[PDB]
Amino acid sequence: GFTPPELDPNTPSPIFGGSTGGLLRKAQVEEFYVITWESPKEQIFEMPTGGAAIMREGPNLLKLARKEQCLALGTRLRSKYKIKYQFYRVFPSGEVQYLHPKDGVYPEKVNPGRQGVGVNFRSIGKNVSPIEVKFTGKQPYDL
Amino acid sequence: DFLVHHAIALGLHTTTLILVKGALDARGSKLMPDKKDFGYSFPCDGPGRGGTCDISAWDAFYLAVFWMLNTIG
Amino acid sequence: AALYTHHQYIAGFIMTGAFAHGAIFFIRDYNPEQNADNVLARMLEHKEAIISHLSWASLFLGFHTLGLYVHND
Amino acid sequence: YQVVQPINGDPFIGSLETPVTSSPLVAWYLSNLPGYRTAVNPLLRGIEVGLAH
Amino acid sequence: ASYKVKLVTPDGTQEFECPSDVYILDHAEEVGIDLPYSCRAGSCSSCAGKVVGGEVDQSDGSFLDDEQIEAGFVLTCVAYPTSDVVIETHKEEDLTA
Amino acid sequence: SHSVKIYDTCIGCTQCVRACPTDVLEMIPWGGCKAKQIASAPRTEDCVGCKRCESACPTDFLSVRVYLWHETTRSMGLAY
Amino acid sequence: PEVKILVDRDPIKTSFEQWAKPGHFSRTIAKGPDTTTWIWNLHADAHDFDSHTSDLEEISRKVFSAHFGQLSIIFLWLSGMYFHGARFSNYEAWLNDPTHIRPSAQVVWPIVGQEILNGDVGGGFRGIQITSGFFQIWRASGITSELQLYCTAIGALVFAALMLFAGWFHYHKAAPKLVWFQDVESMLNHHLAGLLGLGSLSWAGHQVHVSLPINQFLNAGVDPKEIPLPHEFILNRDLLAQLYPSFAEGATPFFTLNWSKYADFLTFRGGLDPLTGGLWLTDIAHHHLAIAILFLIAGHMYRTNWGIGHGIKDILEAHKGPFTGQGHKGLYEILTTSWHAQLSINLAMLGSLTIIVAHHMYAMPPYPYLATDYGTQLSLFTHHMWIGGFLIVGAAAHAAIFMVRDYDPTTRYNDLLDRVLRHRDAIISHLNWVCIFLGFHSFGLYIHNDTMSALGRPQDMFSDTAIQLQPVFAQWIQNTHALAPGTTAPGATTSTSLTWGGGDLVSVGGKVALLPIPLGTADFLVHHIHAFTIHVTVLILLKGVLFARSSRLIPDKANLGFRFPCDGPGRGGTCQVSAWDHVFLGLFWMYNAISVVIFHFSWKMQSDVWGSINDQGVVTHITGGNFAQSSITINGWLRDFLWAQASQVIQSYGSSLSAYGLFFLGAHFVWAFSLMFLFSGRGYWQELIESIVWAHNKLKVAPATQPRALSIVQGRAVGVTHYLLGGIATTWAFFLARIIAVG
Amino acid sequence: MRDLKTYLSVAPVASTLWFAALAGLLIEINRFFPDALTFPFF
Amino acid sequence: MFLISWRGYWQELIETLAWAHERTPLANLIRWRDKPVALSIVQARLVGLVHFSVGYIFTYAAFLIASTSGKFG
Ligand code: CLA
Ligand code: CLA
Ligand code: CLA
Ligand code: CLA
Ligand code: CLA
Ligand SMILES: CC1=C(/C=C/C(C)=C/C=C/C(C)=C/C=C/C=C(C)/C=C/C=C(C)/C=C/C2=C(C)CCCC2(C)C)C(C)(C)CCC1
Ligand code: SF4
Ligand code: SF4
Ligand code: FES
Repeated sequence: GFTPPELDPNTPSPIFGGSTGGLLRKAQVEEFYVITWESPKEQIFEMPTGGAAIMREGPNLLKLARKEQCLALGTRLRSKYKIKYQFYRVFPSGEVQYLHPKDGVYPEKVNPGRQGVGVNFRSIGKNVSPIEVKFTGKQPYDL
Repeated sequence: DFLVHHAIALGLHTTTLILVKGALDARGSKLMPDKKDFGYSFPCDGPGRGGTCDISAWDAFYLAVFWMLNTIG
Repeated sequence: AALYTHHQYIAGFIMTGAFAHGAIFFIRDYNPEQNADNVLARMLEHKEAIISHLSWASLFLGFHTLGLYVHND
Repeated sequence: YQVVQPINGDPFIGSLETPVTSSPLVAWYLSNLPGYRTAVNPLLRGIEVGLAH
Repeated sequence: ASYKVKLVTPDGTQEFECPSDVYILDHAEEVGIDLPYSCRAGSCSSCAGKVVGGEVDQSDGSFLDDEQIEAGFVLTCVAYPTSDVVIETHKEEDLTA
Repeated sequence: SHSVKIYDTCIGCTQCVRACPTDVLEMIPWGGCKAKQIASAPRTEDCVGCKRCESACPTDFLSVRVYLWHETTRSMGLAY
Repeated sequence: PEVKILVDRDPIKTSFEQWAKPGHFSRTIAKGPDTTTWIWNLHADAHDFDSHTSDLEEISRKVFSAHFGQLSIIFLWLSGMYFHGARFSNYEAWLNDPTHIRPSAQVVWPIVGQEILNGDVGGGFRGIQITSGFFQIWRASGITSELQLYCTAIGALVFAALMLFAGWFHYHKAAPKLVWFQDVESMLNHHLAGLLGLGSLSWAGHQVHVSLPINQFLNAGVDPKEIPLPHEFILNRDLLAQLYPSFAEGATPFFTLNWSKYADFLTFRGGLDPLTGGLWLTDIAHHHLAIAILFLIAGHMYRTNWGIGHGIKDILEAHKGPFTGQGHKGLYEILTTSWHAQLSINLAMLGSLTIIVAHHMYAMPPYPYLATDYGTQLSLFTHHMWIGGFLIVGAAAHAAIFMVRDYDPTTRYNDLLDRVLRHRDAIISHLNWVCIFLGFHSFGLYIHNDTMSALGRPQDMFSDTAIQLQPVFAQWIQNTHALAPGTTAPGATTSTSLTWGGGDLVSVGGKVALLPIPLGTADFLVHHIHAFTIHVTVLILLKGVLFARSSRLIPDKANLGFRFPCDGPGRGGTCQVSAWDHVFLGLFWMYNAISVVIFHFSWKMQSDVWGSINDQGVVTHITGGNFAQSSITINGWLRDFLWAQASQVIQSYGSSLSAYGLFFLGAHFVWAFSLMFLFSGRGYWQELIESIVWAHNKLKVAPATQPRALSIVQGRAVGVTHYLLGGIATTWAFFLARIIAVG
Repeated sequence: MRDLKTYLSVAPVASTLWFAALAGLLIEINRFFPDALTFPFF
Repeated sequence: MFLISWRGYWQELIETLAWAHERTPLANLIRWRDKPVALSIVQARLVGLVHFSVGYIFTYAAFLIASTSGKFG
């Protein structure tokens, strides 16, 4: 069921000159993200944190401090260029966790192997009044 | 005295307009029909549907305190 | 002078609080079906008339009080 | 020839290497301060620091 | 007025009658050659097509690139067929790129 | 963690999914509409509370709702 | 490669088709409107040409003809000024006696009792005293009759017509194409040498033949109607030979290179004319001559068609070093394909220039009878300060627009821009620290002084008598300037100004034109306040520019566009995270900075320079040196400056200065009114308009264009514009009423 | 001409002409019957 | 300030301040324990309202008591 690709260190990363928008202490102590793509040729692309970098012909692996920054770079790579990307989340443990695209197909394309999470079978106008859930820990929408 | 008493009347009416509008619109309006399940005080409902800055009832109170200060002034 | 101003400012803050807690009630503790068609629900259901007329009264007072003051000036 | 380099050559850590940040004498000086005397008992570093302050 | 509308489609190519004041997609449903749709309000790619001949009114358009209007693409749900135009169906992704 | 809910008025347009910055939403099979699709929110622990998804919902009222809730460092979008 | 005129014939046919259609340029607008928001958008994007299309050629053609339209408007304004000076003025009476008659070139019609504004300005005339300083310009140009003013007004009218026609022509009949605009070498060659070089040479030619002799005659005391007409000075030359003997040789000195034989009317005196209180005209003529020579040579630097010259690309890409990589390589391609880059550069430079102009004009008064016309001086300084500030803020606005819309490292890559984008965080952090430090050590000194004075401890205060903070550098510099003439500028007799020193007070008609300005502790404090405010507004604007494309907060800020409300209340709340919002603040801080600057100027001038001279040489100033001791605490500003100076405007009612009192109060009102837009949000207003719409619908009187509350950005725009209008207008009324009553 | 008639009836121009006419009327009225605090005819 | 300037501006300023603190010698030896964040939206509206009203009350009380106390009549 779509064994996710395993992160391959020794994959080169784009030619960058350095920036003050890179990683910080949060990447040291809690987590950071890593995105990979494959680059038909060596080109210039705008970095989601600073200026411009040069993606190498062949595997490109970039480490960002925010998942949102990764998805932004992924969107730019995917529609301005035509490049398929995947990103992971790395903990200070040395664990990696394949993040996107979760089940091999982009989420804008329906896949028959996904379950419904957080779906309510009613229209939004049929939530109970807050008075109905007073003094119980539940929220009227979580129902 | 006449002119300033009518200034007072305007102050009272506008403050009560703000507060009553905040109270009667607390459970929801046409711009946000499901306001009641968001609580009494919240930021806004994002920039969609034209923008919903200061849509709480807390925001109505917040706006009415200015008019209260002005009228008591 | 101090006593008068003190008590008037305190009264203004108290009035604003009364209306704020009216709104908080309407959000948190109001039950529509238990209040079916009584005075509270019927207040809620013609809120547009109340708000529009409060706005008319305040517009009239403001327009004319400011206009008379500016004419005199 | 270029003077400003990424930190330790890693261009994805949020900092740079410049003259004020990383030139020989300024590195030696900063390292020779009680605060950055890592292998020294903390009490004596506190003494030196406290006396100067 | 009611100019004939031609639509290439994986089902084939059919001809239907519909007045210039109405969307091609709306009268298509009245005849019965099924087409895709979702929002029905001109703000999505679902009902996308492109044209072979003629051109449709771009007045009923929104949420489109400042080019999708003149590069060929169009929305069946929000479009008035000013002539005997020939259009494509099931054209979302080669529009989605 | 903010809480995102999807209601059955969803027409499965998928504009909201294509709008979210953090890949919280998804498209899943269904049978209640003509697209046989509906939006799911399996990863709300990454939701920043941006509510771009609500501005992309063409239904009235909305079919995708974001209720801001307890904040995390993921929820606050903090890089430090 | 070579440069030529390249045109297109009849690109757009003049027609009334699109006038009937509202927002033809915007596809969405053209169709029509569903709500009230459509009307606001129509105006907000009328002149944003680079978004109506994507063709650079069309953008630049539109820009060219819009410039023509603006020039026409300016000419119409000038002709109106000249005509009002010709017909509804007391310019001739003022010309007979300058330092008793008050200049005024506007009368009002007696409709509702407003004729009280027709005050006694002297000269058998009743009108509204003007502060434009136009009378001084006309006197310095040699204009003695109102026939000359009439001729000038009509000439400017036909020039406005010509400009309007040229605007129509260069857009609808003969519109240039892109390669014509993208030629900047020849454009610079012509603007340096042709517009500024020939312009200033032509003006020096005017002053040599018209202003010099006519002003000589006027200063000799001749009745203005007994003066020869200017053309006589050209026909009969011995008329000039009498005033200026070395007009006898007549241009043979210019070719023998015996230029010293011209030392008569081409001087290097410096200082002021003790009779008129302005600069020597024989100095201004020499100045413009030298300026002309300099610009005429300078407009020959860039290569256009004949090999000689400089390629701007070569000059740019020759400059690079070890700190900046390949700097300046690729800027020529950036500055010739994006109008916003050029616009922001030019706006920054023009604002800087306007403020330099204000300073130099207050310090070295160029026009006769200008220095002792205190109202004109104050108004000119204040007006130019405001204009400069606004332009400088617009510079930042358009730098941000460039960064968002036109910056592209894929096709147009520059190194320096990239490096600054790469260490923007260090830049902004250090600017932040400087703002904080400067704010603590300038305003904190004022707070310390206020509490030291309120605790009955004046010895502990930061003042001239307790704890001196003397600006030793400024004092040293101005003493160096005072000693300059004869020591290190041997060809000058007087120092370039009288604020430097040397004594030599100059007065005119019993009023003080100029005297040495002393710098004490209060000057130190207020100068550091100035530095602080400038640094903070620079911080806001630079932070807006550097972080316009992306940040650590929202990673794709450019996709949201240059101007937008927010991206939801996520990540904690992203209210005003856009570049446009940064410009909105900068305007607030620019207002603060310029306000403090003009207050400083006005108080210091009314306290240490202006005033009335007397028979012994005893100078009583407007305020007896109350700036040196009272300006060091905020209570002094509130009491001695605002409360004291404010009394003039409050008592204006019942006199001819009543309009200033009215504008004082009205500006207070509109300023307070702005706060309704600046403190609230559009959600409350949409919800209120909902019930108002209900009230209308109940009576079949609801409109079809659905009324919406303003956009979030529009509400901020209405709030900031009203705020600025209110504040600037109340300061305007206060200044004018005060300086016209006490001046 | 037809289009000029149209443009001259667009909202801003229609309203400026209307308000200029109204201003002229009120100005002349108060120029003939000035300083009027009441209605003194009947 | 809290009423005109909004959260986004301040949040980004705070984040660059955080960078600056983490990057400097002799002071990165000290670490905060809560990540500094700009005030909330509702929190900022509250703080601004509190400042506004406190300033209001204090300046008017000063003026009233000083102007009546000065003349004592
Ligand atoms: C001096 C500042 C000021 C002024 C004049 C107003 C005025 C007004 N406020 Mg407001 N308000 C203010 C400050 C101010 N507010 C502040 C600081 C806040 C806190 C944020 C609020 C919050 C607030 C709220 C929440 C509400 C109001 C409302 C109102 C309206 C009340 C109705 C009325 O009185 O009739 C009119 C009074 C006037 C003073 C209007 C006079 C302006 C005249 C018409 C100008 C005439 C134009 C003239 C022909 C020339 C124009 C110039 C030209 C360039 C166009 C009124 C227009 C209430 C409302 O909407 O009423 C329904 C409302 O709900 N205010
Ligand atoms: C009930 C109150 C009231 C009324 C009815 C009036 C009425 C009047 N006032 Mg008054 N005023 C009032 C109160 C009032 N005022 C108060 C309270 C004050 C104290 C602040 C004043 C102070 C005041 C002053 C100082 C003046 C007036 C003037 C006037 C008169 C003309 C105003 C004018 O013509 O504008 C301006 C008209 C023009 C500028 C004409 C221009 C025509 C248009 C705009 C031309 C546009 C076309 C152009 C070609 C476009 C360019 C395009 C280009 C590219 C081709 C008018 C009868 C003026 C006057 O008396 O005239 C001498 C005047 O000077 N008032
Ligand atoms: C000696 C030649 C010369 C002169 C005097 C000027 C003068 C001027 N240029 Mg221009 N320009 C020139 C050559 C020249 N240019 C060349 C060679 C190019 C490139 C091919 C350009 C391209 C250019 C552009 C793109 C723009 C200007 C602009 C301007 C105006 C700037 C605004 C100003 O300062 O107002 C000062 C006002 C005056 C000096 C009033 C006098 C106006 C006189 C009559 C102008 C006549 C000079 C003109 C070149 C005559 C040739 C046309 C002829 C066939 C009739 C100004 C009038 C700006 C503009 O167009 O404004 C509308 C602007 O956008 N110029
Ligand atoms: C040579 C100077 C210059 C030029 C050519 C431009 C040109 C442009 N600017 Mg700009 N700007 C400038 C200076 C300049 N600016 C300065 C000095 C500032 C600082 C304030 C700004 C700040 C600025 C901002 C913030 C923005 C622009 C924008 C724009 C673009 C669209 C403008 C527009 O159509 O809006 C329409 C014009 C109006 C709606 C006019 C508004 C009326 C004003 C606010 C009232 C003025 C009151 C008046 C003086 C007195 C009161 C009158 C009343 C009482 C009757 C356009 C290309 C906009 C853009 O998006 O760029 C792409 C944008 O948002 N500019
Ligand atoms: C750093 C903020 C700052 C700023 C923006 C200004 C700005 C200004 N000063 Mg000033 N000044 C400053 C600090 C500053 N000063 C300090 C710290 C002192 C010593 C107490 C002075 C003493 C001073 C005098 C005596 C005079 C001025 C004057 C002036 C004005 C003319 C320019 C000038 O002569 O400056 C000159 C500034 C300097 C020579 C010192 C600059 C600071 C240097 C570059 C190092 C920065 C110090 C830093 C804060 C501490 C060390 C860094 C640390 C991290 C290791 C001008 C507006 C003149 C004036 O008042 O005009 C009317 C005047 O005569 N200043
Ligand atoms: C005896 C006498 C008389 C009479 C009098 C009278 C008749 C009285 C009165 C009065 C009145 C008549 C008063 C009142 C007031 C009121 C108010 C002030 C109100 C209020 C309300 C509120 C505030 C509300 C709240 C709320 C809400 C909002 C909603 C929910 C519910 C609640 C309730 C919570 C006279 C003088 C003639 C003569 C002498 C003797
Ligand atoms: S700008 Fe308004 S709508 Fe947007 S996040 Fe802030 S309060 Fe909410
Ligand atoms: S709040 Fe933002 S991140 Fe969360 S689901 Fe909506 S658009 Fe996506
Ligand atoms: S079905 Fe969405 S635009 Fe047609």
